[PDB]
Amino acid sequence: ANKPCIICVAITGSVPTKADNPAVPITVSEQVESTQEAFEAGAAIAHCHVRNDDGTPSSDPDRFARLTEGLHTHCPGMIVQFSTGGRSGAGQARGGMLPLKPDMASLSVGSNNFPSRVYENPPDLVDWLAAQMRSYRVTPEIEAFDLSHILRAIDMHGRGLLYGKLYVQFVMGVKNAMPADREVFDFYVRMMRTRAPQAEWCAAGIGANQLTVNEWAIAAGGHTRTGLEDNIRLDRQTLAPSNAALVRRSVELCDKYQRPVASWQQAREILGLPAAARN
Amino acid sequence: ANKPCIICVAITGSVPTKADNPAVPITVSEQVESTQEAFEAGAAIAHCHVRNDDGTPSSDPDRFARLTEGLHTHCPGMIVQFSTGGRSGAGQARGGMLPLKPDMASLSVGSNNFPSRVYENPPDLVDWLAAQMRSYRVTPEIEAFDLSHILRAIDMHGRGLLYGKLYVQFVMGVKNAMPADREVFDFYVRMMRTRAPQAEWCAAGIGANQLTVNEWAIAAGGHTRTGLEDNIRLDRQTLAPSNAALVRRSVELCDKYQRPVASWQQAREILGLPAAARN
Ligand SMILES: [Cl-]
Ligand SMILES: [Cl-]
Ligand SMILES: [Cl-]
Ligand SMILES: [Cl-]
Ligand SMILES: [Zn+2]
Ligand SMILES: [Zn+2]
Ligand SMILES: [Zn+2]
Ligand SMILES: [Zn+2]
Repeated sequence: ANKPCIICVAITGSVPTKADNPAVPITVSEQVESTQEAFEAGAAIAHCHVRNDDGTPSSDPDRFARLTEGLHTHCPGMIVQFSTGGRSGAGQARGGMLPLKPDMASLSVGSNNFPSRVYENPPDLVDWLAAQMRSYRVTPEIEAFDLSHILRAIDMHGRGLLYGKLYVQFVMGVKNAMPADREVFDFYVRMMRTRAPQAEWCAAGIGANQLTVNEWAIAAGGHTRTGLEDNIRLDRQTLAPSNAALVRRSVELCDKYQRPVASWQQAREILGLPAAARN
Repeated sequence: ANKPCIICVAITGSVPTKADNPAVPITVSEQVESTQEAFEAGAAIAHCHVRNDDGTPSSDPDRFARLTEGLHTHCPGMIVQFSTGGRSGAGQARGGMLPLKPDMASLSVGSNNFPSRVYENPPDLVDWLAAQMRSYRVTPEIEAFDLSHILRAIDMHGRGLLYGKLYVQFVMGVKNAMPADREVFDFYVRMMRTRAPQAEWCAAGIGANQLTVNEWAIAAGGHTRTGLEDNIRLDRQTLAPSNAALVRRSVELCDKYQRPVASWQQAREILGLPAAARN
């Protein structure tokens, strides 16, 4: 394509533990180190959650602040994207980190099932989170778990609800949500190209679908995500030894399709972000 | 097509009240009368909720039993479909009417947003409701509020989770869910035709989209739903005077597209139901 490809690394998430894979970074220091390697390997965006030291989920703003400072000092220029995840926190707590003014924050605009629960995003919460992102000038990345979420995001964006330039992530392979289905993927891409041609998109696959969805996205001209949050293995059994190892796989696919890996500067420009991180 | 078209009437729902439109049937007697007229007008399936006398939502099995007896005596042969709706009840209460052995029951297999809330269908509840429908030999009608729900239903059906023959309803126009979008509709139809060619489908539109979605479904060879549950008006302002009036609109569209209105006998055969109601 020669079009640069933005690789996002989803470093930790809310679910995986060191019992699942010893490579999962849990503490801030672990996260900074893991993220730096990933940055070096080609990731331009860090998609961040925080944890308690024991690995349990957290939404604590002070932990986000600590992580951010580490990323700003060790990964200068890298785009810092905070989760507002529903497995990491509940209600308005899910937006308590927003006043820190990250570059970006992931945002669900719909609800859907998850492996063991409803992933709840009530309309009032969606609207509140979106308003906070307008206030603090935080560009959302929309985490679209189903088709109507893509359409909703497009409508919202046109209506001014979503700060900045529209960036939609197709999340595929989550149990009880949307599987990694190639025909659906192509329809998703069609919706973006036809209904939101000025917007950007990416795609993320879970588990064994991570690498496959990377390939789909990269070959189709979009952007993509990888990392331990989404997948802890290299095949049916083999554990992935780092976030960076997963990034390198994505990089190889960029090479295969003759697309440069977007630098953090390119990624900022593509996504309509400030040229330098705030704060 | 000359293919018969099954018209379902959604008589009451959980939301509309007599304050919204005086034609909404609330009590069992009202419901039987309204349903009979609709039956006479061409509806083969009654999609039923029950209410307290004051119009508030209910899941009471005894009220379902009463309604069923009325429909069996006044609308003999008509297919009786019970709601397991999340606005009418919570948790396993949403399946408490199933032991009455209706012909069918509506079932959500995913979650999604609604006008003012998350429409919660946790995976454990979906699985429980499905198991109850297997036990009691109640054929589900899948209420698909988004694309992944259609795919999930197809997968479930192939795996034996869904009793009887697969029947999927595309529900379009619910605020914060999936809008009535023609391109999505055509994709939905493609999924059914290609992924589940032995299955049947229908489509239902909310509000001002009711008539439009009727036309889309009827012209495309599928089946459809109408009724006061889904829409209380005939245009921007004019109230619909009965469930039957809404059915007649659907019938006109069948005439337009040269499709006969399925008799209740045809509908039973198409949907793989017993030739006569149990009990
Ligand atoms: Cl879960
Ligand atoms: Cl490596
Ligand atoms: Cl609601
Ligand atoms: Cl009429
Ligand atoms: Zn995340
Ligand atoms: Zn800083
Ligand atoms: Zn209903
Ligand atoms: Zn009976």
